Amino acid sequence: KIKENSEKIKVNKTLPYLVSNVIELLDVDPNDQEEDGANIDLDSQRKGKCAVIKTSTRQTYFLPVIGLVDAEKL
Amino acid sequence: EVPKEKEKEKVSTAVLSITAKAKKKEKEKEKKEEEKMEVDEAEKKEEKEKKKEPEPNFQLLDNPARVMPAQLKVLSMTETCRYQPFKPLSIGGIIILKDTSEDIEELVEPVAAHGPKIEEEEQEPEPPEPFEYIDD
Amino acid sequence: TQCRLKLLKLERIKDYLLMEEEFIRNQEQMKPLEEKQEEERSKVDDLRGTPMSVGTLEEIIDDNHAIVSTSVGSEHYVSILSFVDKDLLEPGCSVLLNHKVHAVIGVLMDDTDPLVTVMKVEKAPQETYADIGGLDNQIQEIKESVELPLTHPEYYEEMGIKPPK
Amino acid sequence: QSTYSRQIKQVEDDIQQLLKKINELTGIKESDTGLAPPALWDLAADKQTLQSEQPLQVARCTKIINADSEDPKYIINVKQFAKFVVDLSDQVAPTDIEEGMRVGVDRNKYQIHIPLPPKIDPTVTMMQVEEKPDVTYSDVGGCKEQIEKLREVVETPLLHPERFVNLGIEPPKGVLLFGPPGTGKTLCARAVANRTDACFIPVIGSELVQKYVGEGARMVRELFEMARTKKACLIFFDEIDAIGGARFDDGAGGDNEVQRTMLELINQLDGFDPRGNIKVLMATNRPDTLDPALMRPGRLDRKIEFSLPDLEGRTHIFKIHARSMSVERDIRFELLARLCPNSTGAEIRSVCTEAGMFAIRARRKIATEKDFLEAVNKVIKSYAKFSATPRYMTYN
Amino acid sequence: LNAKVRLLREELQLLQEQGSYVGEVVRAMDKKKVLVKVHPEGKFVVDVDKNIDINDVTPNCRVALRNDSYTLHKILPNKVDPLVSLMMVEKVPDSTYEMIGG
Repeated sequence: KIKENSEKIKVNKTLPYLVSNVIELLDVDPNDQEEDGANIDLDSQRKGKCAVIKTSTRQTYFLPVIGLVDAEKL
Repeated sequence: EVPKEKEKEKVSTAVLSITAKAKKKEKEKEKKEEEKMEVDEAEKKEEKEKKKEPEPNFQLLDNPARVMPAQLKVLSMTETCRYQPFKPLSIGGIIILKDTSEDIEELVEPVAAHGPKIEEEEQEPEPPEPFEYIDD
Repeated sequence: TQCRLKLLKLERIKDYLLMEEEFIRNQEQMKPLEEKQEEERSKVDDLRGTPMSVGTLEEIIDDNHAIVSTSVGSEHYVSILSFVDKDLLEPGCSVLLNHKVHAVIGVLMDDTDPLVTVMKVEKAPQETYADIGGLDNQIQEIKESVELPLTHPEYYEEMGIKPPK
Repeated sequence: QSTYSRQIKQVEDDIQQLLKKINELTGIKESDTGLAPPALWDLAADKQTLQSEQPLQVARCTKIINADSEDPKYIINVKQFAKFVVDLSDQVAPTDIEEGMRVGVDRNKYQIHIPLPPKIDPTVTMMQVEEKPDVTYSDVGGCKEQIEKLREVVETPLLHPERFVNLGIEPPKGVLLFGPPGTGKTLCARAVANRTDACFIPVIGSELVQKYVGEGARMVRELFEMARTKKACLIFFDEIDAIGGARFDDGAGGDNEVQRTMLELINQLDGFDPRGNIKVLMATNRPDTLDPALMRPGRLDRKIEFSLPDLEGRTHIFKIHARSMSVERDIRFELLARLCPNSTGAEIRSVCTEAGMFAIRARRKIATEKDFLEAVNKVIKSYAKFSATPRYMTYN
Repeated sequence: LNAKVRLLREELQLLQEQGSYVGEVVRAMDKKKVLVKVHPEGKFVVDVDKNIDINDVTPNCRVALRNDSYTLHKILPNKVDPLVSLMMVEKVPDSTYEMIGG
C-alpha cells in the first residue's frame, strides 16, 4: 500500500526535476485548524504540513510537504 | 468497378511515361548536328468512362419516369429496361398486338407481371421454363 | 569570340545536364536514388513540423556538432541531423532548426538587422567631376588611390606593387 | 543565334521543373547533403537522438553533490537560469566533464549524455582566429638580424623541445616586440608561426575588453585555459597601447575595464597553477603604459627590439620588395636605399607604390628609375612629419 | 432566433483551444511558410491557413495568430510603428502663426 502511493512520488523523483528555495514552512497539524462555518461546515484546511516554495522560474507554488523529509533542514 | 482490374491499367500507364521520359530528357542532340532537342518530356494519361446515354430519354424530377416515343422491344424474364415505378405507358408500350400476348384486358399494365391471353394470335414461340419451381 | 560563346553555352549545359540525367534515369533504375531521394526531402518537412525554432550559427565545430543559439534565450548544442551538411554552411547565417529534437534542417533565414542599413548610404552627388571649375590635376592625384585600381586593377597587379589603399 | 536563343530559354525553364531536385541535391534549405561525408556524420548523431541527448540544451556544472537519488548526482544550471538536479549517462560516453565547464543536458529527461567541448564559453573569441596561414618571405621585408633573433625564441623550442630538455634549461615562453609601427611586428609574427608549424591564435586587445566590468575577465580566463588544454598554442596578443594601461581609477568608469583583462592574464599565468602549454608574444608600441607585473620575466623572458632598421637593412627591404614586383633589375636597389635613410618598412613599400602611380599616369606597365628617384625625395621631405616614429620611439 | 441557438451549440466545442498570440511578419519564404515574430514569445517559421486570409503572407503587416502551432490567422487592420508612437506620447504643443507673431 505504501508502494502504490510512493510510485507517483518516484516518477517526480526521477528526471526531469527542478531546484527551488523555501519561502516559509508552515508545518501545521493534520488535526483540526478551525471549524469553518457558513454554507456547509467541515474544515477546508485539511492540509497537513505545508510549505510555500518559490521555483527559480519566477513562479510561486504551494505544496504539501512529506513527513519523511527531515523537518529541521527545511 | 473492381479495384484490382483498374489497378492494372494505372500501373501500365505509369511505367510507359516514366521509362520513356527518363531516356528522352537525358539525351543530347541540340548541340549535336542531329537536333532532335536535348530535352523532350513524356506524359501519357488515362481516361475512365462516363455514364452512357444511347439515344435520348426524358428526365423529369429524380425520375419516377423516363420515356422516349421511339420504341425498341425487350424480352420477358430479361428486364434490362430497369423501369422506374409508375410507368404504365412504357410497359407493354401502349398495349401490344405485335406479339403472341394480345390484350383482352386493356391498359391494366402493371410494371410487374403482365401475361394476358396468348391464344388470340401467335407471332412467336413460347418455351416453358420449369426454373421457378426448381428454385422453390 | 566564337570559341568563347560556344564555351559558355556548354558550361551552362553541363551543370544542368549532369544533374538531371542521373536523377530521372535512376528513377527508372531499380536500386539507386529513385524514390528515396524524392522522399528524403518530404521527410525533412514532416520531421521539422511546425513551428520551427530559429537560431543563428555562431561557429561549426568538427566533431558532428555546431553552436547555434536558439531563440528562446538559452544556448543549444545542435547535431548535424535531419539531413544537413556541416561544411556547406558559412558563419553568421540564421538557420532553421527542428524543435522536437535539435537539428539544423537548413539555411535560408538572415532575419535582417538595422545595423547594416545605417552603413550603406548610396551615392548621388550634387556636383561631381566634370562640372567642377579649375585645378583639374588636383582631382587626378586622388584617383591614383581611389578610382584607378577600381577602373583598371590590371595596371597595378602587372606592375606588381601593393594596391593603393 | 537561333540555337543559343533556344538553349537559354530552355535551360532556365529546366531549373524551374528541377526546383524539387535543387533543394535536396545542392542545398540551400531542405537537405544540404551530398551524402559522401554527411552519410557518416548523420549516422553517428542518430543513436544520440533516440535516447536522451537531443534537444541538448547548454548548461554548466555548478557543483558535484551526492544528495537525492543516485550516488552520482550533479547540480547543473541551464542558460535559462533554473537549476536542475540531473543524473549521469553511460549510455554514450561523457568525455569533457569538469566542474564549472559547460556540459550538455536534455530537455526531456535532464541527464548528461555528453559534455560540451573544453572551454567553448566564449564562442566569440574562437571564430575570428586564423590557424597558421602561409605568408611568403618575399613580403616579410629584409633579410636583417632583426628577423633572425625572434625566431630563436618563438620557433626553435616548439619545432624541437628535444634540445632544451637534454641540456636541462627551461624552454622560451616570452618575447616582447616593441618599437614604433610599420616595422612589421604583426607581419613577422604570422610568418614564423607557419614556419614553426604550431597553432596560431591572434587576438585583438580591444576585443578582450567589453562593456561590463568582469565580462572582460570571462573572455581572457577562458582563452588562456583553452590554449593550455590544446596541443601547442601561441597566443599573439596584438597591439595593446592604451588597452593594456597601468592600474588607476578616475571615479567615472576608471581604467577598471582595461585593467580587468590585464589582471585576469596575471592571475592564471603566475597563479597557484603556472602557465600551461601556452606561449606568449606581446606587441606594444608603448612599454611606457604597461603594468610592472607584465614587464618582468615568466611571460617576457627576453626583450628584443624590432624597430626601425639599420642602413644595410633598408637595402634588403628594397631587394625583397622587388621580387614581388615585375619592375626592372636595372634599377639600383642601393641608390634608393641611400636616397631615403631613416625610413621604416612601410615607407619603403610606399616608395615602390608611388613609383607605380607616376608610371600609370604616363601609361607604362613597368616602373622607371625616374619615377623612383622622385618618389624617395618626396618621401624624405614630406612623409617625415606625419610619421609615427618620434612619439612611439620615445615610449620604446 | 432558431439560427442563433443552432450556431451556439457548435461554438463551445470550437472555442476549445490552446489560445492565440499576436506577432508581425518580418518576411515570408517562397515555400509558403512565413517567418513571423511573435511579440512576447520567440520567432517561428510556420504556415498559413488559406481558408481564412491570403494577405497574411504579405510582409510588414501585423498579423493575428491562432495557436495550434503558431499558425497565422489574418492580418490585423490596426498597425503602428514606433515613429508615430513618439509623436503621440509627447503630445507636443502645436501652435499657430499668431503666437510667435508680432
